[PDB]
Amino acid sequence: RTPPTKVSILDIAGVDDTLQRLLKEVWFPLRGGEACEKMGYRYDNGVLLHGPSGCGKTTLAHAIAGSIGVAFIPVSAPSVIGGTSGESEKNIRDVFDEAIRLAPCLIFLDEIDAIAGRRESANKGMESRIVAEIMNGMDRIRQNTPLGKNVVVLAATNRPEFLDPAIRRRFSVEIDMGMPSERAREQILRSLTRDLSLADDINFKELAKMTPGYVGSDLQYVVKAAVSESFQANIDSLLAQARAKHPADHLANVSQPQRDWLLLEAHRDEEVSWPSTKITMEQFRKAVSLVQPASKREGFSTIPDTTWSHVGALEDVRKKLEMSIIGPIKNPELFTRVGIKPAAGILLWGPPGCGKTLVAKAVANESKANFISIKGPELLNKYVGESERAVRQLFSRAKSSAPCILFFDQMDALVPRRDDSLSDASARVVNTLLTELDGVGDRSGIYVIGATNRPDMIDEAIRRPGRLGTSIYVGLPSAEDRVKIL
Amino acid sequence: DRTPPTKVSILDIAGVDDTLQRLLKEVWFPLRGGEACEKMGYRYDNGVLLHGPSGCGKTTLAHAIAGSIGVAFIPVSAPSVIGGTSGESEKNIRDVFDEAIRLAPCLIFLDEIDAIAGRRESANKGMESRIVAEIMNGMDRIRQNTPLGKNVVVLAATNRPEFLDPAIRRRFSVEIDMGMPSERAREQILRSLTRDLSLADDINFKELAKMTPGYVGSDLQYVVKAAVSESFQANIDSLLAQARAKHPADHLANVSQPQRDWLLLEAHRDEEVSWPSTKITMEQFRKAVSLVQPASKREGFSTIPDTTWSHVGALEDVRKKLEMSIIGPIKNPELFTRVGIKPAAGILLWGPPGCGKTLVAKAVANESKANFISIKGPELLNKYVGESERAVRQLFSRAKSSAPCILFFDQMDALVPRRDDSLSDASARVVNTLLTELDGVGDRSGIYVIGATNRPDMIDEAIRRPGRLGTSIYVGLPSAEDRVKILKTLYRNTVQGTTDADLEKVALDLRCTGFSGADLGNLMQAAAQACLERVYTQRQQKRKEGEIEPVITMEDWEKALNEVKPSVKDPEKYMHS
Amino acid sequence: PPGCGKTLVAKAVANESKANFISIKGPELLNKYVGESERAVRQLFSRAKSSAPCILFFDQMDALVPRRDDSLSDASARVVNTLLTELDGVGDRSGIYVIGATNRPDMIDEAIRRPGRLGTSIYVGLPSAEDRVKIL
Amino acid sequence: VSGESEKNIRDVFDEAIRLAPCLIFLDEIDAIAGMESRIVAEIMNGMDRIRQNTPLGKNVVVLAATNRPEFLDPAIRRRFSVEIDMGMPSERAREQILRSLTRDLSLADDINFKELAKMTPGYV
Ligand SMILES: Nc1ncnc2c1ncn2[C@@H]1O[C@H](COP(=O)(O)OP(=O)(O)OP(=O)(O)O)[C@@H](O)[C@H]1O
Ligand SMILES: Nc1ncnc2c1ncn2[C@@H]1O[C@H](COP(=O)(O)OP(=O)(O)OP(=O)(O)O)[C@@H](O)[C@H]1O
Ligand SMILES: Nc1ncnc2c1ncn2[C@@H]1O[C@H](COP(=O)(O)OP(=O)(O)OP(=O)(O)O)[C@@H](O)[C@H]1O
Ligand SMILES: Nc1ncnc2c1ncn2[C@@H]1O[C@H](COP(=O)(O)OP(=O)(O)OP(=O)(O)O)[C@@H](O)[C@H]1O
Repeated sequence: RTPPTKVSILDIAGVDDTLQRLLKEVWFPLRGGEACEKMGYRYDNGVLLHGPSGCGKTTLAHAIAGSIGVAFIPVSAPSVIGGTSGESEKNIRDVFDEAIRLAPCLIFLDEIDAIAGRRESANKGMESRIVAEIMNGMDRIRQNTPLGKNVVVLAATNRPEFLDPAIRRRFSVEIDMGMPSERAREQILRSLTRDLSLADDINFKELAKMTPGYVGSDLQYVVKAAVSESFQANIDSLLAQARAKHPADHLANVSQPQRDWLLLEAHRDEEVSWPSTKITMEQFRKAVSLVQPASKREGFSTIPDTTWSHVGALEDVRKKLEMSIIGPIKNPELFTRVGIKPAAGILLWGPPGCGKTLVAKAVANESKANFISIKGPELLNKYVGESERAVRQLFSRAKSSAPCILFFDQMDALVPRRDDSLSDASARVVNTLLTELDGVGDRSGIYVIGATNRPDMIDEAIRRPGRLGTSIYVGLPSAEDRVKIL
Repeated sequence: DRTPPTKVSILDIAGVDDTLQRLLKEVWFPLRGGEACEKMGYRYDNGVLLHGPSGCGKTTLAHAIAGSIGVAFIPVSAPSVIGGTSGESEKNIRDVFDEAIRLAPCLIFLDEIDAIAGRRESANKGMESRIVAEIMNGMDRIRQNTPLGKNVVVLAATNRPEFLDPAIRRRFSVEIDMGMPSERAREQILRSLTRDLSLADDINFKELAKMTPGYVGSDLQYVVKAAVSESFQANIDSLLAQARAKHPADHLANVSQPQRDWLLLEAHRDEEVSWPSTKITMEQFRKAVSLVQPASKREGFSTIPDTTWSHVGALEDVRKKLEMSIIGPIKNPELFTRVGIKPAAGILLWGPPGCGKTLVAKAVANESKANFISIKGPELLNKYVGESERAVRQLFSRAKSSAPCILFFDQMDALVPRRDDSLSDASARVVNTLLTELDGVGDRSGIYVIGATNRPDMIDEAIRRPGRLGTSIYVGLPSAEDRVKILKTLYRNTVQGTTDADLEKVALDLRCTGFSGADLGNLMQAAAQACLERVYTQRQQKRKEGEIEPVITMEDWEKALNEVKPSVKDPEKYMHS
Repeated sequence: PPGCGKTLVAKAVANESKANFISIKGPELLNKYVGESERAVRQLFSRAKSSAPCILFFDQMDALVPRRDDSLSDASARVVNTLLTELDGVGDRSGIYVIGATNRPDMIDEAIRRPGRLGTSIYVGLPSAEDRVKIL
Repeated sequence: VSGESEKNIRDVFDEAIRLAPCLIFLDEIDAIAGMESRIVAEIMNGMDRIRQNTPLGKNVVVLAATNRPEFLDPAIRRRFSVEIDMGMPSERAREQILRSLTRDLSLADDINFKELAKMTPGYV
């Protein structure tokens, strides 16, 4: 038997355009059987969902299957591989025959990337005949369906690149469930905290405005952390009661948290009830800080703990940076209304010891946004392939976790002047950096801050506006500025 | 077994007129002219090989041909014969071949023959080799066991002829390439697909053919499926409205609109209603065409920039050249071909930074309304030795397939370095491959290459030789009067004292001599920043020490002009040598 | 001047000699293979010797042997030495003669220009007005 | 011809040297000299045994033909130092091989194979 699930649409939100298009594309073939029979047209389709991991594809498919209510066959990627050389080939055929026989139905091929990888990149025979068997059978439903009861093939992957373009041509309606936006994130938060005793003073808009780039799973983890924060007080009460019942002066002298664990063993079977309470907004503010976003791919250095109180004098540069980066980052609406794009950034220059690095670190700390630091020319790699892919991947993360502040320290070595043919590895990283800074492809939300001591060694194609071109002199403080800085 | 069914007819397939005509003298004749060969006394031991883009109808073509001919046929698929127990695969192959010989004459179709007859070197199993040799030996058994009156031809189809073992590929003497359908072929296949559909007479199939350059048969099948879905979308709305009105309380779920509609759909489920057989309008086809774009969605084409000519000021000469060289021929090829301007290989922009070569290229890509590919610097180089040039070859194959297309080699300095010195050696195989592939794309092919750079001295001088990108269009610093138009356009792209009569005064100031387009943009941004700074003073004095006004004042431009300097210093270094 | 009518000049000599005419389109023989890069050169001369008499055309001569002021690229050295050996082996009586074509004499390997090997440098002129009429 | 074909080649070679003089030819030797490595080892041992076991007055020559010299084993390449160049086929050769293609073909009397070869310079 292949019954539906119980994950009804109320658990999915923020994908209204995707949800409506999938409605128009999938609901009709599974409910227009009368319409198709009247038209006499063999209507079946293959819909494939691709995008960032955790956007909800595996749950969107389950919700759709539950809503439709027709027979639905969960078919995971590795549950189809058998022992003997040919058992899996017959297993795929059996799956498709079970689908076609019990029509109409919905087929979900979860993680199709693993079993339907590119044949040229996987020349071992077994997965080759697996891909060939899927290719052969997928047209069997198109040819041999009894008209009135068709079948739709649905699949979800976190990566479509390794998918065979041959099998990709079969799947017509490709839907890109991208990373949710602010309005989408607020709706997702509401949908997740639909059935929680949440406090009446909650502001979902305040949450959404401070969620730069989280994903549905990230918001799920936010809710989960908030739940535990709400019960921390009751855990403390239980700990106090356990301490009180068995004082023995002190059960241990090793430490307090370890003594807590040792005490919690002393009861185990002693069941206790946990009363609940409304989850406070401050608890949500704490939980979002405790949980780490999906952008934790070791590419965002910890924010420096240097506020403006750590820098003295430098009023002009501080005001200019407040106007240029701190301004738009804190009140984007005001700057957008005037018509100012996300600033390309600032290229600091001056003699060493003037504190430009400290000013940049202070700006990064004040922004209260995701920050990326690059310790000089660490991007360059021995292999030719990675030397540019590192920069492109860095900018991909920066765009995906917008807004973000980029701090390329010591432009001098990372991007030397390419006017004359000096070297080859650097001559390509400079070109890819120029292409990424203002070439084709939007980068709203990226601010590039560079510091160097040799302004006349960077390619003049970079000091141009649209890239970090607004250079700011930072030099020796005057006689009176020394009093303030000291 | 026995004979194929008539589930698919010749009418069901179209757009293969040349292929079908060539195949007529290759499969039909040595199945009905068996008496002709018997009197001729000539054995026909050859294999017809079908190859082309995926979904060109090879699987349907084989079934249609088999049904039309009517001779006994056994469908043989690559996974359909592989067995678990050892020797069962040879048993299957030999028994199928013996049945074919016994029931002569017959046709044999081997779908996805590449999936079996691949490469024996890449896999070490001793089970694929027995089959790759059994194909050969059974083929020879047909070569021997024929009475010269009942000859058997084997048909093989695949989407990757290269992946086949060349030893097997040698004896498939005739390889038939069902290439990408042309303009008339797409119109014919569209008619064949919409043979059984109710269509209003206002539909112009010429427009539909003209709007689908890079499409395959399966592509148009998906397009017509989308058209049918759009046709029934109206009844979908009617049913949704009726169901929503049926339910009480007006509003039931305040979660979201589409989710509420989904819930209401399951709320009744069995309340089916008659589905009107509405006619498909041409507007529905136009809508459906813009959605479904497969066979070219494999990350090969970037999103089209949303920059029209309204986003660029001045630059009338380069715009005229681009319109008359690239934009024009795509829109109306016949007029240009009559005057002797074939689809060019492309052009090569070059100039100091800040002029807007990238902006011009993006605008041309947007106005062309064709498939666009952007190569962001050296995205082709790979750590593996055999991938760096394979990327270039695959890119040009994709560009050739989806004609017309625009290839944008931004910052070619990283792709075609001046190799007068020993700057690089492992990238020589890249520039050589790029030159070979550029020479492989000829006139009337439909591929245009647009490249830009900041240093004309870094690009290899072999590029500028004709045939390759030899049409160099220079873009320099805009003149004093051009800055007026540039400022007007940029301010029109911002959103009140606009006061366009003072834009010339601002631009023509002696402090604004050597700025470029990006430099005027920076000056405008600085003026807006000065205005916003004044906003803080006004808000913190009139209100805090006693409103909101984003209107830019004239004095702000003068204030910002002092603190802004030209970006490029010596363009003479950039333009000559 | 660039490669406007060098193929015409080579083909006229081939036609008057009434021998075989084999041409290589510059940067085509050099592909991702390095072992077979010299093998292709060897095979071309082998077939030319088999089909003697023959004339061999190398347009865009820069694509094979630029100036080796810096003999760093090992594959380039492997190609140039093998090509020099094969062309030097058969230049007197075998009936095979190789034609070198390029745009500038000064971007070719120096070890070729000296006598014995391809040392005969000939300047091809631009078409005249009467030629220009036919070209139009 | 994985051990049984090697025994068959031993059967051929031992009788060839035993029944001397004799002519031995192995057609498409490349396709079985890439099991095949065992075939190459058998060929090496056989050529050595012909070198050492010949009566010195009645020997046998291992003759072979390959569609591509590069496919053969480099050791076989050095051992097979005797080469004969079958270059561009002659006009008479092309005409006669055309007639050797058309034995059982039902052809009219108008065929003149002489001119076809004369206008077939670049074919094999
Ligand atoms: N857009 C979303 N709206 C609501 N919940 C979401 C969303 N995306 C993810 N979730 C939550 O994430 C959990 C399941 O996510 P799941 O792993 O299925 O996502 P996915 O995008 O399909 O992942 P993958 O592509 O890696 O399979 C559930 O708790 C679900 O509520
Ligand atoms: N204006 C300033 N305010 C506060 N501290 C300062 C200032 N200028 C310098 N310092 C102090 O001196 C040091 C400056 O180090 P920093 O990394 O900022 O140098 P830099 O001039 O940017 O040079 P480098 O290019 O080597 O990074 C720090 O210890 C910092 O505390
Ligand atoms: N010329 C054509 N006439 C009619 N239908 C066509 C044509 N070309 C493609 N189609 C349609 O597109 C699909 C082609 O599927 P099919 O399996 O036959 O393709 P293929 O070229 O054999 O591909 P593959 O090599 O992946 O098997 C079918 O739905 C068929 O109706
Ligand atoms: N003539 C112009 N008209 C309008 N906007 C312009 C003009 N010139 C520059 N700009 C603006 O400044 C930006 C300059 O970036 P762009 O990449 O187009 O410059 P470029 O001079 O072609 O140099 P490069 O491509 O080498 O970076 C443009 O994207 C656009 O926003």
